[PDB]
Amino acid sequence: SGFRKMAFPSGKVEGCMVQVTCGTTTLNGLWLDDVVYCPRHVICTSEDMLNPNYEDLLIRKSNHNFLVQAGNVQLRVIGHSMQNCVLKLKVDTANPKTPKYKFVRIQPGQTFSVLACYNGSPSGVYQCAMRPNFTIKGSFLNGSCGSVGFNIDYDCVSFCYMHHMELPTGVHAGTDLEGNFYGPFVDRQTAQAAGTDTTITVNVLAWLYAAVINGDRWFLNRFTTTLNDFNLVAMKYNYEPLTQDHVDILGPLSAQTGIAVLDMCASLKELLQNGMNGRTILGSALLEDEFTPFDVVRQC
Amino acid sequence: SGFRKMAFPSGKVEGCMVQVTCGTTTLNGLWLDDVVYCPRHVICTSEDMLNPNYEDLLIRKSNHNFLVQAGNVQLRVIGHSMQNCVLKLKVDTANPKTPKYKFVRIQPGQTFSVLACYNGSPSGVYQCAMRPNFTIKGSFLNGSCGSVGFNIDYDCVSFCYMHHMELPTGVHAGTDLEGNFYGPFVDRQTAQAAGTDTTITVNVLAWLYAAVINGDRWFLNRFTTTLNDFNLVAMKYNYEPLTQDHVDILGPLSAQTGIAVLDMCASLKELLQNGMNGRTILGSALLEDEFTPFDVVRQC
Repeated sequence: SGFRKMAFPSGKVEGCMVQVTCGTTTLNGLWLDDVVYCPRHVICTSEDMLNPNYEDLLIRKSNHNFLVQAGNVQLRVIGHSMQNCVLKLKVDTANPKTPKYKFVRIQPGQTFSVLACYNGSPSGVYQCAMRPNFTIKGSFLNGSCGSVGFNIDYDCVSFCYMHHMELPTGVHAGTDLEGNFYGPFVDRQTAQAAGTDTTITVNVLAWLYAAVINGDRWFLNRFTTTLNDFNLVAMKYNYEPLTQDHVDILGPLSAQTGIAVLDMCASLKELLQNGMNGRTILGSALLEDEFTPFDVVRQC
Repeated sequence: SGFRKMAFPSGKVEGCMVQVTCGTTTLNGLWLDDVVYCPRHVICTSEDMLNPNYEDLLIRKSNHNFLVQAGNVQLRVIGHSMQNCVLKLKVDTANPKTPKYKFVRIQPGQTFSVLACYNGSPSGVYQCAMRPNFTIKGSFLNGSCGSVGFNIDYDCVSFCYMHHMELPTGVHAGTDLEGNFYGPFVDRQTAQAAGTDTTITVNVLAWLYAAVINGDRWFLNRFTTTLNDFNLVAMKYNYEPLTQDHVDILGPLSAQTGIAVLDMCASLKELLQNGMNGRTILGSALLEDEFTPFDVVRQC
């Protein structure tokens, strides 16, 4: 029983975090085999950030301009290259703690664990969802750049996010581990801002299933609705549209609770139209959208 | 920016989790130096759980009745003893991954990280608070017994909780690492239930400071209140009483935001009396009480 935002155990990732310094800038890097991955903006000065030409900035650097430290051990940089918005620093030592890993790119609506780091040192771990607008609502302070997001399945770490910057609303933007940004964001100084967002409908339904599994049933009803009628209500309340694949993905939770997906959609329609009338669901007074169907099955 | 329930990095604890089996019961143990700590109810059969005499049950056991596995390595049990509600299994191998550690007992209102485990295998990590009624609102399924709660300070792991059981409301009860239960709970079958709970007032104030630090200011006012007048309102809304020590503990956050503690207490009084009127604080429509002043300073 119970339901918490739960992150994956972070040990496998902790053993990969290092500190990268170039000039007066220190941030975090990810050390896998003999490569250290970090944000390329580590090579920029404050002035460089307006209209930086990273190709020119990187040609003016050499291996000795990058200081890499794993704990108290200095790692010798023997090569450097740029891959999209990430820097790849070849080092003379393969990380003996390298887990089985993969570089995956996630979709909006999916969740992952973040290991917030500062100066190569892990500070905390929490769960995040990639929002529909490609931003994440993380918790990051100055020096968190290079922190990574990941999922773990059968001891294999699937890295999906590297932290690059904070946008004006306090939300966060970053790339995949191949250095490709999530969303229409750039690693240069602009007035870039998060675009309009929407609520992840399939995740809200998954969370209602988790609530029913944990004994919250006040929002249930005998009514059902059609997918088309539910989608008209979703559109009115800025909720993502629900597809048949979403309905199929919710099958296992529907079967376990005996509540048809379209029956739960009728409950969600009522909650959007009437509110909770002072009641709560899994300790929340708002509809939660940062738990995927997999997150609910994993914990419930 | 941002504010999340954030757990400590769990690697140091992951390296201590083992699987303990006795009879047909498997649960988790904590392996530190050459001792494995686990719930003593591992030695009970279902029938044993009504009126168990643990002293008699443990005399009828021998070292070979305990199977301990660290990953795929079997650890030989060479001694066994009872300490309050925990069992201490002496093993022939000191854990080479033992961190610097301490056994601390926490107070109600304090927070800690939980590493949920199943069959000796870490599944996830999340933050919990010890409630005023000595229960925790965790996320634990069958097999989670022996999972531990902890805090980390400068590489030293302060273990404060071992999981023993789920109460009828879905909340959780356990002991400190010396085997002493938190609250009026026992490791035997009874109709024991969580007692009445209260809201942790000092934590709510800390969270309002975190909200102000992150740009939420709609609930602020020019009014102030006295500690005595605030305490009469706290008592009416089932909030713990606020003491001068609490006010002193909130000093740093008060100084950083320039909002006097009693000025923030006037904001909390208004929120309790009027509600939020459809607004939210740090993404919540409820007053959060599971972040301590230290949690806010750590992340903000």
